[PDB]
Amino acid sequence: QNQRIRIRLKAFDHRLIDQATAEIVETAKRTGAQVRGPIPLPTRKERFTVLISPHVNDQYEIRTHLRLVDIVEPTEKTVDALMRLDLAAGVDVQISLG
Amino acid sequence: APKKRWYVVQAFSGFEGRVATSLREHIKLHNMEDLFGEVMVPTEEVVEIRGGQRRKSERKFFPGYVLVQMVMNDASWHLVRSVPRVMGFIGGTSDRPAPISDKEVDAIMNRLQQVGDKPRPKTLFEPGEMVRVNDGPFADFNGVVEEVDYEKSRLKVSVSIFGRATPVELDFSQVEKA
Amino acid sequence: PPDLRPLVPLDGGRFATSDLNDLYRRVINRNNRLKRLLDLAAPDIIVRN
Amino acid sequence: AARRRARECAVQALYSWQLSQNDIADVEYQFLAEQDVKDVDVLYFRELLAGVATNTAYLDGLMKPYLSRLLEELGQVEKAVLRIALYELSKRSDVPYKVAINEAIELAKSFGAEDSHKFVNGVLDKAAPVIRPN
Amino acid sequence: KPERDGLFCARIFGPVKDYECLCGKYKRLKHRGVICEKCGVEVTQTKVR
Amino acid sequence: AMHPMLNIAVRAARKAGNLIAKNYETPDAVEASQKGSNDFVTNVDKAAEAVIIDTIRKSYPQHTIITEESGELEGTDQDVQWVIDPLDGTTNFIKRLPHFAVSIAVRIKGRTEVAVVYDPMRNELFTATRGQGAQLNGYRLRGSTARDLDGTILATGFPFKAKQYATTYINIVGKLFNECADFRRTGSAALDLAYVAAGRVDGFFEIGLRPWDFAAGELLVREAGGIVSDFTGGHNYMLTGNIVAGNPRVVKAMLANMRDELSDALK
Ligand SMILES: [Mg+2]
Ligand SMILES: [Zn+2]
Repeated sequence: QNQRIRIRLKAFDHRLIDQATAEIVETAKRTGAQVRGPIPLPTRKERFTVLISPHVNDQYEIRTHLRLVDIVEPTEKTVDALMRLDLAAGVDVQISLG
Repeated sequence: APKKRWYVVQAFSGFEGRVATSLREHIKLHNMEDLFGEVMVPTEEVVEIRGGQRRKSERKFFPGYVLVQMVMNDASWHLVRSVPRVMGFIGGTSDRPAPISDKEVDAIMNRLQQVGDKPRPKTLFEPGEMVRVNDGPFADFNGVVEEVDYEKSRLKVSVSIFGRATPVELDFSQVEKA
Repeated sequence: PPDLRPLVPLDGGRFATSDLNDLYRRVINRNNRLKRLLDLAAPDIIVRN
Repeated sequence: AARRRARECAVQALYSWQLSQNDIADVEYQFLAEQDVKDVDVLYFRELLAGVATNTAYLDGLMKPYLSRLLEELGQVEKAVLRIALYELSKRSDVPYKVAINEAIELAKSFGAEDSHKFVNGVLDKAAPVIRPN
Repeated sequence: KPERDGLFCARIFGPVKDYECLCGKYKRLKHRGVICEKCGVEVTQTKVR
Repeated sequence: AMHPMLNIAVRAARKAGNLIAKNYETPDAVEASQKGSNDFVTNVDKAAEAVIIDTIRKSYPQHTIITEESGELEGTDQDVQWVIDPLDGTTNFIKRLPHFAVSIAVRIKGRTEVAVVYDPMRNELFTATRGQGAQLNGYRLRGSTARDLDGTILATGFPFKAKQYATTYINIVGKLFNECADFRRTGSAALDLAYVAAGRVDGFFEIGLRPWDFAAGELLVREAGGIVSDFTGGHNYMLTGNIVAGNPRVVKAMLANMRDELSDALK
């Protein structure tokens, strides 16, 4: 079927990014899906600020990592295991299909 | 220096095209091109590649009527009323029609520039409606469009993958109802 | 209500289209058309007629 | 820009390689398919693909007793970056200690985990013996 | 089937069959009173039409 | 299917209600911050408001929003308005009384188009959209079946912020109590209107209501078979904050009953 099942993955954590990426590419290479590279684009600075009850009148810039992995073989069991096998929170999982 | 204004005449349900044809033909008949400037039937071309109607679709600004650049005179009046299938002169009192205003012409022509410039697929989408997916990767799943795009045209749509809802960039070509 | 103006079929796809349904079709068609014109820049004489 | 930084132009490949575990030729294939990179001399692209030869283990075997921590715990990004930086001087012999290590420290800042450079530099003091005629 | 937003729309008037949702999500007298969510029609006796 | 704007609004309302409920179990953090004459605006109201506005901006960065706190935040497409009360009956919340709701309504070209109110405590979600009706967690809402004043239950709010009319109001109250069955005083005009839509009260009336409170209920009762009006049958209510609503016959009886007692200030 269609090719560009391309998942970008932003986060501020690292090791769970590795866990999720490894699990995802596992599902890919196990379900017959021809996985492309994770290809982690350069880690980016991302601005925070303390938007809580502040100090009376604390990360503010973080290295958000980006894993831009691509899967080009959507079998049935691919989408099956994908929607089945879950991912940790704290990750931006804006994906693209095309 | 007789300036031919712009008038409107009622056509019928499904006759407008041949009405405009016959009008130009009768103009040529009486050779009265000087009295009849141009017969305008504005239309629209909404383009969708699938979903029944495919690769194009033809809408009109408003049916039942035809726009002319006639000049007012009883001769021209009967020349338009001596045609196969029309109603009277849409306007004020009959036998004394009301030419449409110039601002009307200008606005309608801006409309025509807009429509003919960009082929704009109508039956558009609204952020917040739910819709399924008829595409291989997400066959018969259903999520909600969180953002609609036109140039990119890739339907930012939140759907349920691996528990957590997430956006997806599937194109118009695979959307379900609405 | 839909009951009091029923659309009873025939042996085939032939339905007894009660006049009420047809008049309602006509008027609702005019209404939809007129509204669609109202949002679409409304040429004055046309919306009048 | 082109010659040296070439490394960090395709460490991705390495990463993806060390994650994909497929044919390195197809790895570079999909990588060059991903984008047209011009900050890399294609000879260094061939070097990076040559960076598969088994001495990879050996170069981490180079520091295998010279390790502050375990190997798998070193992230795949650090794994790949350090492995290719040592593939420069453990099997390829491209440049001396200072040059290649300035490379390995400067061209992992857009990939490290906010502290990677301190540990890679503290453990890479093994790069001094590997080219002792520094 | 009665067309949605039409002169016989079950959603706007009522279920065509007694205590039976239009989309077939309910066919039991118990579930009387809950609108559906696939066609969105109340489940009552057809008399309400 | 479903109405889109309705859907995004109900998502916003769900998030807001969950936030309010989560904060409801720590009364040591939410303080009493008064604004006018006994109209508290706690920080939790601000947080819920911000959450709702954020959730909306995702799907309509161009729609002008209205809020009792932030006044009127203009949008690049101001033909459609979003009226919000992140909390109704702030007093009922500060006393930790578990009866309140968040209200979100969307007007198009001035005419109200969709409305939702959400009570997190009882977990009730009154939705309403014009041309489709009103629903309570999946049940249609045809209001009270009352057709007189006997046996009728009248929900109401008191002008405890416009106390000058108190006597007047109380006056009419007495008159009403001579014909109705019993009163109800809950403290949240949105929820009272909702109850009118659910027939749980045979009618409702109030004086001195902000335009951003009934906007989520007036459409509710309208698509709930009921009707609203000013104290005289007109439509100046949207400016007078004087509402009377209920099923039509009861509204007629109430208006004919109240027209005499009414102080000509409200007329
Ligand atoms: Mg409020
Ligand atoms: Zn159904």
